[PDB]
Amino acid sequence: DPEKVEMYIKNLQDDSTTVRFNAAYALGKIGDERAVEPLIKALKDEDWLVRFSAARALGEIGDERAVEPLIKALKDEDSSVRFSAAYALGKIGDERAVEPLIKALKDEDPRVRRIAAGALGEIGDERAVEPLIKALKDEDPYVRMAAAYALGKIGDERAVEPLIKALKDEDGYVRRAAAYALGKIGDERAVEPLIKALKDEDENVRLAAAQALGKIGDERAVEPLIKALKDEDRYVRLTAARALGKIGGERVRAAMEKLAETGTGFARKVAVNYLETH
Amino acid sequence: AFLIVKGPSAIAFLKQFHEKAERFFELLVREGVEAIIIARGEREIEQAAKLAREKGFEALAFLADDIIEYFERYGFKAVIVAKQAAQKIEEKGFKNHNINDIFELLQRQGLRAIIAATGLSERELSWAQRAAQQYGLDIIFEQDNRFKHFLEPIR
Repeated sequence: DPEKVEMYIKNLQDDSTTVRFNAAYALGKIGDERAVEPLIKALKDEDWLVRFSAARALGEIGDERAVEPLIKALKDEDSSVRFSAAYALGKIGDERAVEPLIKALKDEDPRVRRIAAGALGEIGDERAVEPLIKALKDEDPYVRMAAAYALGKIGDERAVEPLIKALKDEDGYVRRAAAYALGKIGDERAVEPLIKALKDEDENVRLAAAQALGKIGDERAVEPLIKALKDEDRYVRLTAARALGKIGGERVRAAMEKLAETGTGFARKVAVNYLETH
Repeated sequence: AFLIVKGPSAIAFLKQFHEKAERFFELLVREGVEAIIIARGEREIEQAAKLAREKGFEALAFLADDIIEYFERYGFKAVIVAKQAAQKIEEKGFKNHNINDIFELLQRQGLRAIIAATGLSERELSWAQRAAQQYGLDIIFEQDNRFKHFLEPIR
C-alpha cells in the first residue's frame, strides 16, 4: 500500500518522538525499499529509540545501501543503537561490515561485543577468525560463548586448539559452546579432549561432547560412549546412543553385540535395536 | 488482566499504555531486574524462582491474593499479571506499535535473561525465544533448540 509507506515516510519528520519511532518500526515491517534513504536520515535523530528503530528497520529491508550509514551507527554514543546497528549489518550480510564488526568486538557494552561476534559468524568471513579467537578470552562468559559459536559456524581449522582450551573454561555455557563448535568443525584433534568432557559435572557439557563425538565420527569415542549409555541424565544417554549410530562400522557393531548379551537397561535396548537395524 | 505489583524516548514509549507512566518507569529503574519469569499461573513458579536464584538473579515475574505471597516466598522485585479489583491490592500495602520494545527498556536497566517456566504454550515459548534473539537476552528453559537463540543470534 504505497499511500501508507509515504505517510510513514513523512511521519519520520513529525515533532512527536513517538510518531517518529513508530513510523520507522512500521516501515521496517512493510519492508519497502523507498523508505531506505528516509530511514538512513533517521539514523541521526536526536532520540535514541528513533535511531534504534531506524537501524532495525534497515536491517529488515535488507537493502545494501544502508551499509555505510549502519557502519557509522556502530559508533553511536548509545549502546542500544550500536547493538541494533550490529544486528542490522549481520542480517544484511555485506562483507564491508566485517572490519567494523571486528572493531565492535572491543565495545565496552558486553551485549554489543556478543552480537558483533554473532554478526561475524553469520557473514562467515575468515578475517573474523583471529579476532574471534581473542574474544574467547573476554571477561564476559556470554561473549566467550558467542565467539565459540561463531567460530564453529565459520569452520576454520585455526579455531580448534583455542576451542579445546575453552573446554577448560570455568563457565558451563562456554564449555558447552566449545564442544558444540568442535563437533561442527569436525577436526579429529578434538576427539580426546571431548572424551574427557563426557565426564563433566555440567550435564549440558556432557550432552554436547557426546553429540560432537557423533559428528566427528572417529572410533576412539565408541567405548567412552558405550559408558555414557549408563549416564544419569536421560538426554546425555539418548545422545550417546544417537552418536553411536552416526559412527557406524563393525567395531561398534561388536560393542553392540556383547552389550546385547551382557547388558541391562537402556544400554541393552539400544544394542538389540541397533543390531536389529545395522 | 494487565497490571503490575511492586514492593527520553523511554518516557514517550511507556506513555503509549503519563504521570503513572513515569511512576511505573521508576519501577524498571530502581530494582533493575536481571530476570523475567514467564509462566501460566504454582510449582512451576517455585522452580523458576530458584532456577533464577541459581544465577543470583534478582527477578520479575510475568504470567496469565496468592500474588501477594509470591513476594515473601520468592523475593520478586515486581509481578506482572494478565473488573478492576486492583484497589483491594493497593490498600494491603502493594502498589503500528511494538510492545516488545519494553525488553530493550529493561535491558538498559540491566535485564539479562528470560526464564521460561513449564506449561507455556508453544506459541508463548517461541515468542519468548524470539525476544531473547532480538534483544540479545539469555533464555533459560530437549536438544539443539534449547540454545537456538545462541545458534542463530541473527534471526
